[PDB]
Amino acid sequence: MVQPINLIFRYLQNRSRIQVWLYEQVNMRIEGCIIGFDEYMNLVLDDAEEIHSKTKSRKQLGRIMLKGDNITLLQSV
Amino acid sequence: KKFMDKKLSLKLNGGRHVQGILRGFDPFMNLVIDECVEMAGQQNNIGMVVIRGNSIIMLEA
Amino acid sequence: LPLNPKPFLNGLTGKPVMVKLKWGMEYKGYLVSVDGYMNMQLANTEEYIDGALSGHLGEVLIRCNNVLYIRGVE
Amino acid sequence: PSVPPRTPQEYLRRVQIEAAQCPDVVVAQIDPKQSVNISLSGCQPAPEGYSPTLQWQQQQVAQFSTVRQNVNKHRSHWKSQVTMPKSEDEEGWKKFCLGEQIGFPPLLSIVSRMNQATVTSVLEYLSNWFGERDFTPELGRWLYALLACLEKPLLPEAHSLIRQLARRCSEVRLLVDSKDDERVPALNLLICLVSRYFDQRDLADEPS
Amino acid sequence: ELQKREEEEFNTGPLSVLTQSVKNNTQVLINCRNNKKLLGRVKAFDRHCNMVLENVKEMWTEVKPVNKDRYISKMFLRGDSVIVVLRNPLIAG
Amino acid sequence: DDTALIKAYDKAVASFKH
Amino acid sequence: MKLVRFLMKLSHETVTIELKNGTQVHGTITGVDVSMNTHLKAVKMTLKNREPVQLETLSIRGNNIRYFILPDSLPLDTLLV
Repeated sequence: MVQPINLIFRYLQNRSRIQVWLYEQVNMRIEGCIIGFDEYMNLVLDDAEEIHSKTKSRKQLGRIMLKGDNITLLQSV
Repeated sequence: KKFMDKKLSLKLNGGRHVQGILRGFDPFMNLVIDECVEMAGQQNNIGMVVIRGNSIIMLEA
Repeated sequence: LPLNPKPFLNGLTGKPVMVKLKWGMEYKGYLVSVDGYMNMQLANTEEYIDGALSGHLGEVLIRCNNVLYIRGVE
Repeated sequence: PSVPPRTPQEYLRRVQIEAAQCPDVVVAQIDPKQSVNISLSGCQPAPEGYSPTLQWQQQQVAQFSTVRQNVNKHRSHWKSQVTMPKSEDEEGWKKFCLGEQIGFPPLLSIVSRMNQATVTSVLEYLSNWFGERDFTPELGRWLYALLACLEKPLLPEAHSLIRQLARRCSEVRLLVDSKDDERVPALNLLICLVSRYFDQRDLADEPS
Repeated sequence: ELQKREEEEFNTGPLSVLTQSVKNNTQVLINCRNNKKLLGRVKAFDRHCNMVLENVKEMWTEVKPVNKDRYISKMFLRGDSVIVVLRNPLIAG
Repeated sequence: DDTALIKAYDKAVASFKH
Repeated sequence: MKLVRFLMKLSHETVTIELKNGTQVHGTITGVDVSMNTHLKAVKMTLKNREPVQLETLSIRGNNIRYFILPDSLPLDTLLV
């Protein structure tokens, strides 16, 4: 068993590209490479993209900070 | 909390559910899922992913 | 070379930023100030609902828990 | 120290130190036009000498409440004792309460049959009529009546509705030139219940 | 005594916006999650933006869309319900 | 008193003296 | 944690509460807890498309509240201490 933080940490070491499932919002996901975070799970996120649903469209954000409260789910890409 | 490496199906808020096998869990009740797939509409896989304690209305096997 | 959220956040102050809320409205303005909990204060604030400029609000305070993400702009 | 960290705890702990290393709150001084939010009007102050005394206004409220205390006490009996238009038939209602036949006063045997949504609906209709016609005693009675039948706590929309009504009353008050004008007593009264009784004290006539 | 810092943090930093209203008896405009707007004076507040307000106008439009409002003498607003807060809003009849 | 409202009203309107 | 200290002083005050669903709830406070959960008695609930509801009592979650409408007579400056 690997407590998730290890998995988040891993994503930071590899500097993996990830997708985030937003709590309040189902029509949209965020995608970016993770370059920092903290105990609230706030994420600094590089080269980031809003992916919208149905519409198959991707909006360039650049470097953003994502709040931790918004996160339902994290995957890799 | 005895469920481990036993396949699970999950319902997250906003009406979305997913199925995968538990590989881990944290005190915060946020847990790691493997070989998961998101079941729309046919579904598809997301490999290993993390999930918040909240956002998980129900969880069944 | 890891950039972490507070330092990054303090980094944005005094510059144009675009802030997006967990409800889909978003605000563009100058990040006048910020604090421990990451509430934020914006000046010369703009309104863009569903991508449409909706209003000019001048100086505005944003409760943190509302924020989805914040990003820099030029 | 200078070696990357290997476990999150270390990373989380390493970050925290960094955080303290950061000023908690910052304030960027900057160097140098906004939309307007339209807000509905207050009430129109009464022409001098027409504003009612508080004691009157207080006495009326206290009285009004009793009336609602009884109307509610005997709703069921009256409920079962003149085809009452559909809820959404504005015109039909308008004709009904007011007439061009002549109108159907607001008896306890008719109002009591009236459900909340409808009461609200009718006021509207009556208000709309009001804006576009002269206030008549028949109006007053109906408006007063329905107000009698409104049950707190009021929905926000209801609140707005009665407010617009008050604002119109005040507006019509301006046209008047003698205290002997019939409208005045009624208009003041209406702007008293909705101002005092229904808690919209921003609309009230605090005299002098 | 350390708590003292809290108030210095309120005099500047983004909560200043509210402490303005409390200090000067100014009105603010709050966008609310009811999808309505509240225009009032702040009597008190905490770090969550829970608030005590005075003389509040609840404003909204509805429908083509008409403006509606309603008045509220005294109010306890949960911070949760708050989205943004305008300092020195601009309002007009 | 199936018209105790109509009455109450009149009573109020007439209760105005100034 | 000091605005919520104020709510708790409001027993026996009757108020109206907007719920998040928009329901207006009028009643008398029996007690408020430290997470804003409110127990009322003598309750009247106003619903969008449904007549009202009387209830002897009702208790409400702090996180279902939009705000409290307080009695106008309420003396604030006193209670803010």
